[PDB]
Amino acid sequence: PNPNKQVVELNRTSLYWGLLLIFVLAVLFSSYIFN
Amino acid sequence: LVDERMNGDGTGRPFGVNDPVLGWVLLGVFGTMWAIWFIGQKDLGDFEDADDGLKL
Amino acid sequence: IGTYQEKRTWFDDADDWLRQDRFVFVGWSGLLLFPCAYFALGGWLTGTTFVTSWYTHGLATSYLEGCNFLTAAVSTPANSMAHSLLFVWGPEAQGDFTRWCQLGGLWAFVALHGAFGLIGFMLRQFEIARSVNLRPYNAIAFSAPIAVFVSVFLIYPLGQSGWFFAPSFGVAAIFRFILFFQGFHNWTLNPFHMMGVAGVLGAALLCAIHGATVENTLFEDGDGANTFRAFNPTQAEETYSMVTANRFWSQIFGVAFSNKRWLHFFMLLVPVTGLWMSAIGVVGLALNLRAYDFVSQEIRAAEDPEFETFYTKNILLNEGIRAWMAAQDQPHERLVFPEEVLPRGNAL
Amino acid sequence: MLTLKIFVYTVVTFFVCLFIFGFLSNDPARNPGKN
Amino acid sequence: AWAAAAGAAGAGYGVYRYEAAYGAA
Amino acid sequence: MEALVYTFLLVGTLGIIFFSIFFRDPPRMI
Amino acid sequence: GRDQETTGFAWWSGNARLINLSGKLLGAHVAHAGLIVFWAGAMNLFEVSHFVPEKPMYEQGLILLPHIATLGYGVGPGGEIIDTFPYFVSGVLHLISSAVLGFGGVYHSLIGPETLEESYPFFGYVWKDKNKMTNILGYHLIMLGLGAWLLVWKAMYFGGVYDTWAPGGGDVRVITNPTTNAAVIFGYLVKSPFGGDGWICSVDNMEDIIGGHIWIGTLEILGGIWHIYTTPWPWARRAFVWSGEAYLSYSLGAIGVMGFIACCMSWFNNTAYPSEFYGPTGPEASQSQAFTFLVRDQRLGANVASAQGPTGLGKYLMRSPTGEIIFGGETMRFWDFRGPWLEPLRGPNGLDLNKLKNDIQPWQERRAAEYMTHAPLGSLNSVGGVATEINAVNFVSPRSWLACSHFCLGFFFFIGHLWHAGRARAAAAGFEKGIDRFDEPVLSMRPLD
Amino acid sequence: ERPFSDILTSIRYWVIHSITVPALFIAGWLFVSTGLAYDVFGTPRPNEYFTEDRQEAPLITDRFNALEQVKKLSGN
Amino acid sequence: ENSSLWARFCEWITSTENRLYIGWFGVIMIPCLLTATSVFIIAFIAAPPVDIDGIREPVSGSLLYGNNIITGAVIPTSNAIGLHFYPIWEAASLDEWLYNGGPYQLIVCHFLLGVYCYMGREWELSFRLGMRPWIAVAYSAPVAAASAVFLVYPIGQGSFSDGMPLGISGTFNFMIVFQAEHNILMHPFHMLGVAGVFGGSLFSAMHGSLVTSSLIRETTENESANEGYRFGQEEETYNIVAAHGYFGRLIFQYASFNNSRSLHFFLAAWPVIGIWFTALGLSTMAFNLNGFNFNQSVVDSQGRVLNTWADIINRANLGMEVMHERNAHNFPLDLA
Ligand SMILES: CCCCCCCCCCCCCCCCCC(=O)OC[C@H](CO[C@@H]1O[C@H](CO[C@H]2O[C@H](CO)[C@H](O)[C@H](O)[C@H]2O)[C@H](O)[C@H](O)[C@H]1O)OC(=O)CCCCCCCCCCCCCCCCC
Ligand code: CLA
Ligand code: CLA
Ligand code: CLA
Ligand code: CLA
Ligand SMILES: CCCCCCCCCCCCCCCC(=O)OC[C@H](CO[C@@H]1O[C@H](CS(=O)(=O)O)[C@@H](O)[C@H](O)[C@H]1O)OC(=O)CCCCCCCCCCCCCCC
Ligand SMILES: CC1=C(/C=C/C(C)=C/C=C/C(C)=C/C=C/C=C(C)/C=C/C=C(C)/C=C/C2=C(C)CCCC2(C)C)C(C)(C)CCC1
Ligand SMILES: CC1=C(/C=C/C(C)=C/C=C/C(C)=C/C=C/C=C(C)/C=C/C=C(C)/C=C/C2=C(C)CCCC2(C)C)C(C)(C)CCC1
Ligand SMILES: CC1=C(\C=C/C(C)=C/C=C/C(C)=C/C=C/C=C(C)/C=C/C=C(C)/C=C/C2=C(C)CCCC2(C)C)C(C)(C)CCC1
Ligand code: OEX
Ligand SMILES: [Cl-]
Ligand SMILES: [Cl-]
Ligand SMILES: [Fe+2]
Repeated sequence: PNPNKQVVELNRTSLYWGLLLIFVLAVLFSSYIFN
Repeated sequence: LVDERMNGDGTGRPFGVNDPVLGWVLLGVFGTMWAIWFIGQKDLGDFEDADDGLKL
Repeated sequence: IGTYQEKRTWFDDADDWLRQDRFVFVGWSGLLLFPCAYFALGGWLTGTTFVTSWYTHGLATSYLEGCNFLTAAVSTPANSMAHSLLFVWGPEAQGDFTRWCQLGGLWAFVALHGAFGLIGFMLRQFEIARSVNLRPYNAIAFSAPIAVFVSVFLIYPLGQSGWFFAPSFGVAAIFRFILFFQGFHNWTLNPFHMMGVAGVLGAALLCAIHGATVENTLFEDGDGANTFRAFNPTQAEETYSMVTANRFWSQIFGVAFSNKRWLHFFMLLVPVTGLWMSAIGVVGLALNLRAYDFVSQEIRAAEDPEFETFYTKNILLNEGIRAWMAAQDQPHERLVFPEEVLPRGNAL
Repeated sequence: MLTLKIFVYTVVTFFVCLFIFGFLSNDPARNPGKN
Repeated sequence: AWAAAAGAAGAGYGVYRYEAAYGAA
Repeated sequence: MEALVYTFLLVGTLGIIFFSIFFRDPPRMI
Repeated sequence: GRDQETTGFAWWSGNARLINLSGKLLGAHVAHAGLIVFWAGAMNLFEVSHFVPEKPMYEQGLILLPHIATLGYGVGPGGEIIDTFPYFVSGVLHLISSAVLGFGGVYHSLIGPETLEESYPFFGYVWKDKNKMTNILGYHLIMLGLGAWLLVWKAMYFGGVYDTWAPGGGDVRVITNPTTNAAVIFGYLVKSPFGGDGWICSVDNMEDIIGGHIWIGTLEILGGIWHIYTTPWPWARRAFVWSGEAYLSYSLGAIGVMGFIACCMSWFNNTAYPSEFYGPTGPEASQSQAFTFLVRDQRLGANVASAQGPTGLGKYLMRSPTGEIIFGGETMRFWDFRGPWLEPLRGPNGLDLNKLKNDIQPWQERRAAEYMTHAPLGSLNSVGGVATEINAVNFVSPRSWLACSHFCLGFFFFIGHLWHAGRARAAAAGFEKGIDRFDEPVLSMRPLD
Repeated sequence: ERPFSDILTSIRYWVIHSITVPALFIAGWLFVSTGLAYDVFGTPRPNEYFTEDRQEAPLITDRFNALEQVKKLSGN
Repeated sequence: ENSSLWARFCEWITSTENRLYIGWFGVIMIPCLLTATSVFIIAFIAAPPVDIDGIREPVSGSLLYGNNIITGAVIPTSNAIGLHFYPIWEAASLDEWLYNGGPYQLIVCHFLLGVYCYMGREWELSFRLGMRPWIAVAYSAPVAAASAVFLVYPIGQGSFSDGMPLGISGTFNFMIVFQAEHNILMHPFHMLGVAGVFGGSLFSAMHGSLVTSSLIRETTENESANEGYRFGQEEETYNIVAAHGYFGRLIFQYASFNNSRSLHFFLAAWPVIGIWFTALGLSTMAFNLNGFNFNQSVVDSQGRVLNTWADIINRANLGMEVMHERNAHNFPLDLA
């Protein structure tokens, strides 16, 4: 019965920013990771 | 010679045509679509009097 | 005061005079900003005008020498001073002002008072936002110019062999530090600068678009052709159609902002994330942890004499920058290159 | 190659004549603002 | 309507039509 | 092999662009 | 004068106050046309005063004197300047005419009537009157048409113009046979703009230039008479905006292309812009270098045909991608360069190396060596080499100033097109002041657009 | 009080700033034209860059003994 | 019905109810920028190597020829072609087109003709939505800078091989070679362009933070503050007086913009004018005007050269130009 219970929300525009961010970083950095 | 070219790289041809069918492409496609615009000109307004544009 | 009513000490008599709504706000931070920022600007304008760089660098950098605005600078100390702070009471200068200027100690005068000036300016805008009772986002954005300044002017030379390889405070002097990082660090290729470009050059896009989207979706709130007159900052309604602005870009670019608060935070976010990433790359270059080489394309281009990319062209251009400037860029090395040992293409 | 050139000149002049006769087909009246 | 200097006569109200509620411009 | 990984990261980025336009969360007015 | 609240225009857009003020707008243009003639008088006499005869015309930073030299006033064979007094008369006749244009420009701006509609009905105009606008358009085409016949009369009858392609070297040549063939004249216009064509920047002789101005002179006299006696047809009512800012934006997009054309005209062409007066072109100086070291090394005992470069293509002579024997090096890109010093060495099958091993003339290597040290690269403070060059000479080519100024002016006037054509189309539609806030047209559209 | 436009238009501003402002410009003119700027800041005059000992650029090359070395590099 | 075939096509092209607006500029833009997009992706992945320099050494730029995302590029056209027009049908084989840099000139011709029409339909939808027009004037500044690198600088230098390569590391080569030949850093129009993107990044963070720091309390601390704005609400979600009255105490009171409409004009005009200059600066150096050359400017008595920082830039400049295009030059002056 913790009164400090919260929920996380993530709308689809934040999904589209998040998925883009980890693919663009994978487009960027993996050229260096595969070297 | 060795291969086959079109040989028009620096020849300065009018609209870049060298087979006469290319000029009829230019007139056919312009003429087909001038005619579609001309027949469809009855839906664009009859701007017949003198003060009949988008003016200010 | 404090809802318990103590008697005011001399602090409260000093706090209300500093936090006074006069013409220029001093505040408590102004005891740190205004002495330091006046001496960074005063040190830069004196050093570019009068102070030589003939001993630290072997090259003239003042207006009194013959330089103009582009080529004059307050140049870094020699590589023989290592990371010496070059206090005028220091072991190198030893009280003499006219030799402290010749030893390049006026560089570290500007760099240290500029560094504590940036602390004084960032504390200024915490202090004003607590007076005005706003949110502190103007200061948090200024963490990124402090992230750039500390990582380039302070953190980078501390990892190198001295304050020599710091940027000198000038126009053409920044430009060689820029050309130093291409030739030596291959700093365009570093993916932290790539995130730094996309932040800086993407905030310039957001500045130009949000400025033009607002200015072209304005409501007709006036009669005349000057649309700047049809505004009062105490109005409760938006001055431009956000709904028209959304439908415009959702059909031009396909994706538009629908939230005005997310837009202006995204304008906040892009230049700050861009500069913090680029500051990490200069931290990496302080240790010479470069993103210099793709080793899989160096092994191939050395085992195949016809494999040329624009990458291997860039590696050859950096060899040109390194050998042709370092007889004059690094005079402490005292390296003489005979003209037949420097790299050279055909007929140039 | 000439078959490709005839095709591109049919294609490009199709879209250029859409452009030209589109603005001749009463573009300035396609405003929402009435006078 | 007072017919401003590029044609395009003004649609009724003057400059900053919220002066009645806000008082300035 | 890595070129297969490169194109998958480029196709995957162009996939998110396609979904962010044609399957965006639509802005509800009022 | 006039203020803001009586117009709705601030001080920074106050020439827009005199849109519907016909007389004030007339004095605005006549005083501005005074400035164009005043600059052309003042900068001419500035260039006459600073002309030094023991230096080339292109070395001295002269951009207006090569235009009067191209007409053939005061030039000799080979581009030698005979006298400078014909350049002085052109400077004074503009500097005196600028006071006359300056007077009536100041007159109609201050004393003359604000709108000349009710008192002077011939000069009066409303912007929406499509007859009167074509009437004024027809008057000025006849002025442009008769102005184009001044170049034809000066080339055919009044002493001739400078032909840099003349037999015996370049001098002033009366153009007795201008080319009036429509297949040749209208063949430049439909030519591609790319390499080997250069749209109308490759016009290679003065007979096409003068014969082309016969065509542009007659068509503008005929097209002026056409617009005086006609009104725009109903399809033209349907396509255009009929405001004064629209007519400006139509002129701004037309003149911004013309700035781009004269940018590439002065950079590439060396017939209407002779190299004796304007200096070598970009292609001319790069081809002059390969010609200079080809003559330098034939005399030092080397077969320049059989000489293989470090890449294997040929150090001095290589083959064009269409099969012409051209100069080797990075100047393979400028192989379609033609020059009056180079074309005597060129046969059908490209350059003729039999003609080029035996019949290099001493005047050709004089001139090509001049063009190599006057390449159109410089600096902004007029240094005169590559960016890696010390302060030795004082040179930026006029072609480098004429192209760079007129790309920038051509770029901004395309921006001025996009400004005013967007505004005049929107101001005629009614929403140039903003969204109406009562009927916002997005609010009457279906969402999920 | 005094909002930056009743100062610049006041004549008492210009009965001060037409005397102190030119005498401060001349004070800057004479700080350099009397050669004192070359002495205070230690910038070398155009006849002081190269002594007879060296004909090259100076090099400080010593940390704790730089104070008397730059006296020897300058030629004093 | 009464409406013809062409009239129902015009009401569909100019329809504001399409998801992506087309317009009459979009009947040019869409088949242009789908042509250049399709041939970019195929040539970035699978194009065979390209003789960029015209000296019959090919340069690889494709993922299938041993490149990654950074070093891959669509290589510019051959130097032997120059400014000549080289479509597919002017080649003998398709592989000769691929060898001579043919894909580059097809991308660049369709990309430039597509961004001129992207700018055209940003005007057009503004006119269809009842907007004021000049978002297109703001987009003319990246259009001019794209036009400078792919069209105008090749026109001035006389070859599309001097155009910008279509890739990441190919761009970097284009910048480094540019600074050796033209000294772009010492050019004032590039200096103004840097002031436009450093100012435009300052002002994006400045205007972006003052609005964020003036948000009216609408939500709790358990939900983002971006929830406090509703799309389509007519009230104004932040305090402009508190934002203006904060930047007023930060430096000066009359150094701020109390007018939010005047604020957003300056917010648009600082990057756009700055990029307008660096697009022209690149286009003036296209004609070899070049950057300031202060080399051997400071000279002491007895006529001897004192170096400056510009002389050190020259040592970095002439290191690149003795190494760029290292086999092209048979002659000592890089006039091309
Ligand atoms: C190497 C070569 C390369 C090619 C050549 C390249 C260069 C070509 C440049 C040529 C010049 C082009 C200029 C064209 C201007 C068109 C302007 C226009 O919008 O023009 C608009 C006007 C409109 O005219 C008016 O249009 C009106 C429309 O009426 C309609 O609507 C009315 C109400 O509005 C009434 O209801 C009426 O009953 C109804 O009919 C009226 O009919 C008027 O009578 C009529 O005068 O058109 C007109 O004046 C006539 C327009 C000019 C003639 C067009 C000919 C097109 C080509 C024909 C050949 C085709 C060949 C096909 C080959 C097939 C095999 C392959
Ligand atoms: C080529 C430049 C040019 C020209 C020809 C004009 C012309 C004009 N402007 Mg514009 N203007 C310009 C640039 C120009 N302007 C610029 C750059 C700005 C922005 C600062 C403006 C801002 C502006 C505003 C805000 C307004 C005008 C107005 C006017 C008109 C009335 C002038 C008047 O009453 O002044 C009276 C001023 C004077 C008499 C001062 C003396 C100036 C004289 C003319 C100088 C002549 C010197 C010359 C050497 C004389 C030679 C004489 C000859 C015999 C040799 C006039 C037609 C007004 C308008 O629209 O009218 C309805 C108006 O309200 N202008
Ligand atoms: C547009 C056509 C044009 C062209 C091609 C030239 C070309 C030339 N001129 Mg001429 N000139 C022109 C217009 C032109 N000028 C005009 C309009 C004037 C009247 C002012 C003159 C007056 C003039 C004189 C008096 C002299 C020349 C000289 C020269 C030569 C060298 C110029 C130089 O070093 O510039 C250096 C480069 C610049 C000054 C850059 C100009 C950039 C401008 C200032 C825009 C800057 C942007 C800025 C942000 C906008 C400002 C406004 C903003 C603050 C609000 C060169 C042949 C000289 C010469 O050779 O004489 C024989 C010479 O003595 N010109
Ligand atoms: C300053 C010059 C000028 C101006 C502004 C006008 C303005 C006008 N003219 Mg006039 N005209 C002029 C000179 C001028 N004219 C001259 C010199 C002639 C004699 C040749 C004519 C003969 C003339 C006739 C016979 C007619 C006009 C008409 C018109 C009107 C509409 C024109 C239009 O929409 O074209 C739009 C142009 C097109 C749709 C053609 C397509 C253009 C594309 C780009 C292809 C062009 C190919 C061509 C061969 C050029 C190739 C090179 C090019 C790429 C640079 C407008 C009022 C019409 C009108 O209403 O008048 C009563 C009309 O019927 N004009
Ligand atoms: C012959 C061309 C022409 C003509 C007649 C007009 C006429 C007009 N314009 Mg347009 N305009 C033009 C070209 C033209 N413009 C171009 C090329 C541009 C793009 C730059 C614009 C951009 C423009 C804007 C943005 C606006 C106008 C406006 C106006 C109106 C009032 C302008 C005024 O009072 O200026 C006042 C003059 C000034 C305030 C001084 C400006 C000086 C600038 C800083 C340049 C300084 C010169 C400098 C040496 C050039 C450096 C660049 C160089 C490197 C090339 C009037 C209808 C205004 C209007 O009411 O719209 C209808 C308006 O808001 N114009
Ligand atoms: C092939 C392209 C290139 C490959 C790219 C690979 C990487 C892709 C990364 C992005 C993945 C998707 C991110 C999240 C999308 C989202 O949440 O949409 C939300 C919308 C919800 O809208 C609502 O959906 C409702 C249906 S329902 O509620 O979902 O049942 C519907 O009724 C309503 O109209 C609608 O508004 O989803 C849909 O409309 C349909 C369901 C989408 C299912 C996910 C697809 C996963 C990708 C598979 C593609 C093939 C991969 C293998 C081959 C390469
Ligand atoms: C309206 C106005 C304006 C404008 C104005 C103008 C633009 C004017 C113009 C004017 C002009 C345009 C003028 C001119 C003049 C000229 C003159 C006055 C001349 C004279 C001449 C002479 C004097 C000569 C001499 C000589 C000789 C004979 C030879 C030798 C040399 C000499 C030089 C000596 C302004 C903007 C201000 C503003 C608003 C108002
Ligand atoms: C002198 C000379 C010459 C000649 C020339 C000529 C003869 C010219 C002419 C020219 C021409 C003859 C030109 C024309 C032009 C035209 C144009 C450029 C057009 C434009 C168009 C437009 C602009 C349109 C638009 C639109 C559309 C699209 C549709 C309709 C409507 C609108 C408006 C929308 C030569 C070269 C031989 C040589 C040198 C010198
Ligand atoms: C360092 C030092 C010191 C001393 C002193 C000082 C701190 C001083 C300051 C000083 C200063 C604080 C100075 C200032 C200066 C300024 C200037 C030098 C400015 C100039 C300006 C100009 C040159 C401008 C021009 C122009 C322009 C560009 C814009 C507007 C217009 C005109 C044209 C006018 C001390 C003891 C602390 C300690 C040791 C170190
Ligand atoms: O193309 Mn790309 O970079 Ca105008 O310089 Mn010569 O060419 Mn080439 O080398 Mn250096
Ligand atoms: Cl070469
Ligand atoms: Cl290279
Ligand atoms: Fe905003």
